[PDB]
Amino acid sequence: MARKRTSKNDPLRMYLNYVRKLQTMGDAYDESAKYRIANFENGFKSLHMVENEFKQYLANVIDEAIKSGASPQDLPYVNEIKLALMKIFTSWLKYSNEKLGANEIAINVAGTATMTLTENLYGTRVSCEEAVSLINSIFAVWVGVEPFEAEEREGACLVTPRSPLPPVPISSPTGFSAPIQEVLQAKSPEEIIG
Amino acid sequence: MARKRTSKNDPLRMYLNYVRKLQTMGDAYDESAKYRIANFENGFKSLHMVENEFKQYLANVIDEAIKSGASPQDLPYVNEIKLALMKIFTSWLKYSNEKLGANEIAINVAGTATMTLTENLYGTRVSCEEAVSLINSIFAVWVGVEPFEAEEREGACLVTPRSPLPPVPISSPTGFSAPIQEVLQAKSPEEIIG
Amino acid sequence: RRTGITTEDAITKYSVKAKTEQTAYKNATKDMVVQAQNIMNFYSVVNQALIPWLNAHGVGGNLRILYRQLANEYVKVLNTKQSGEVIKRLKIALRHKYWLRGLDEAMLDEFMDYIDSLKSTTTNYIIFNMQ
Amino acid sequence: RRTGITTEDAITKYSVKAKTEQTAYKNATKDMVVQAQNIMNFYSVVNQALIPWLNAHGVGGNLRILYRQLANEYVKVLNTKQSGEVIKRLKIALRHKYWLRGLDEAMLDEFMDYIDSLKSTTTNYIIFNMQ
Amino acid sequence: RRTGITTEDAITKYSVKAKTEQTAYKNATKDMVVQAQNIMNFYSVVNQALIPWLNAHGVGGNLRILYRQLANEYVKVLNTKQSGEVIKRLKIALRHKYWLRGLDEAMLDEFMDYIDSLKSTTTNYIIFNMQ
Repeated sequence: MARKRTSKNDPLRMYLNYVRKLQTMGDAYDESAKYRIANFENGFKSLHMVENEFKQYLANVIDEAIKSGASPQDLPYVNEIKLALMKIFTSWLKYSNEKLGANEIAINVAGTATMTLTENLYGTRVSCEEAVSLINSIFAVWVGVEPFEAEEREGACLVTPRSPLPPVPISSPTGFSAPIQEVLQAKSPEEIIG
Repeated sequence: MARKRTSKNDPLRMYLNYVRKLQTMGDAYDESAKYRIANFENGFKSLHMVENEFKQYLANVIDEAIKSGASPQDLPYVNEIKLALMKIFTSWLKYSNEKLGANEIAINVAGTATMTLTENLYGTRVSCEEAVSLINSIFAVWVGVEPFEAEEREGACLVTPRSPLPPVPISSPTGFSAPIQEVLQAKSPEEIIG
Repeated sequence: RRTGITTEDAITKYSVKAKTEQTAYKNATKDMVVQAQNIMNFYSVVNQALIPWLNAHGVGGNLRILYRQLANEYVKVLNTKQSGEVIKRLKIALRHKYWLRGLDEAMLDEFMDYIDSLKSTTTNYIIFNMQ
Repeated sequence: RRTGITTEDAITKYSVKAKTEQTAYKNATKDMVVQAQNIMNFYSVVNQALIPWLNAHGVGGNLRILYRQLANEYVKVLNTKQSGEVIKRLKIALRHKYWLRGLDEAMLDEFMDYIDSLKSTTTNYIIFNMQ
Repeated sequence: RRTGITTEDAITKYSVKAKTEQTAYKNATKDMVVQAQNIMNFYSVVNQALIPWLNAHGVGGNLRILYRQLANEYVKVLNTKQSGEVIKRLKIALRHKYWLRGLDEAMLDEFMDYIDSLKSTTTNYIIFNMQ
């Protein structure tokens, strides 16, 4: 980037600077490819690992609830309610992916929990208290905290934290991963680097 | 991919973005071929194995029912009723092919059972209770569960689960299968890899 | 043609047809240009009937898709040319199926009474015209 | 399409599509020129309603952004075509969320009573015109 | 976008964007020609109000700049569109800040009473004109 001098609130300057720099964006993207690809290479693994860990630990908690004698019509969690719980855990991935403190992660994930459990559990058979008990069970499996206390005090559901929350136990590495054919066909280590 | 920012429900933008990207789809398909072929190579085997296993176990259950003294006019199961039962088992292949939990597989297969046994057994001599007993017998052969309870409570047939359902006992491998001529004509293992 | 075919024959077909199937997709782009506005007709006639219902009956943001799953499957059954004598059965089938995926029946009775204003969508957009 | 896909397949897609995605961005510039004035419409209709409120109710310099976070999320919920029956719930949801990030409720009750003059922004700016 | 990014990624961006950022500055010259007269408007409306005050109240040569630091920061706060309800707080903030840098308060009370005749400066000088 921004002009970094003053706000100068004026929409026509915004659109005109955008139209001016459209003749340079189309080449800066082509230049940006060369580090774009490697940063996605070592950034997508965190998403895919946290989504598989959510699937696995949700399956374990639901099966331990079924072994207590409940019916599989009592607890659906099929397509969109799992998508809600993946929304809160992926926002936990984001605020852990920055170098934030514990309670700042806790209250940002509590805000995302408020928005998500407000939106998509009206009209679908699942009260908010059961969903928040499920979220506390999943965090008891991951890091063993159970941080969130909830209420249905108004027409929406509201989530507030009780204790600070640790970041995700997954490190995003700064690697430069090379293929096995490049390892085998090379003649020297410096040919792999250089 | 989608714009991933907002919905912005407007059909003319949909058709116009499609017309804009038709001049790139025709090359992205040609580029996609190189991994398309190998992923189909190791993905079609699961379909063909589950369809042969359905044919075999249906033949075994029907022959054990004939050995109890029934007539081959009592139980047709010729062309389209087998196609119905293959619909429910192929949807079981899909929801097992994702890393879903047990009861989520159970209720999605129960929903596909509801749709399929609603559609194509009105007007064809086979009541829904006999078909659901046959499905429970086939799952007793495969994994030994018998999960589905049914009813003809309304004009359609309705299937609901009683117990969680395990995924399919078939693993889809991430291979890179090479021909035997490439094995024999090569001079080194790295010539097969590289 | 038969049915019973080995695993190798289907893979042999799909692997050897790569050149012809991609040079057929290159012409299917030309065909898709005029036929692609069935997307526009479909989302026009679905949003024009569902945005006021979902928007004024109180359902949230992310459950609107599950309601779209129900309405879109009903519109598919419609525009495969299937009128009311099958619809009076597939409505209660879809009601039980999307009740089983966690919806509430106090929404479902009103929604199944609502979906009779959705109709068929797809038309043809290429005329022959020998001249 | 499925959901469950390995880590290698997505990386293989994103790595091999580089040439086609950049030569599609080169045409998306041409498309962005006429569509980019939704930025102008958005900041016009947001500043025209928030600059007097923030400016005369006494809030500082650097907290104006946190108030913009609230107002901008509300305008997103609006111009995804969602009327009052969801808004009467998302207002108290956003009130609790931005109370939780350290605001004061004596500002929030008046601000939530204020944001009903913000409406939808985005329109379409490309007509077909077969002639 | 996130925030938390390594030291190497930012340096990698700034080093590899050199060609595009200089060929964008070459067009920003053309844009700067018509927009650069905000400098003229700014120093006109600041000197026309400060040259008689500084010149007739008795302040020296080289302290005029420190008074310009105060007045220029006030004009920045103005032309970021911020009216009196924030100004009634930032005036005493700036009074304490430039008292802390060694000025005299017998000048500062009269000068803070004086700076209400400074107003916003920057305008836009490029019209669209589709014809």
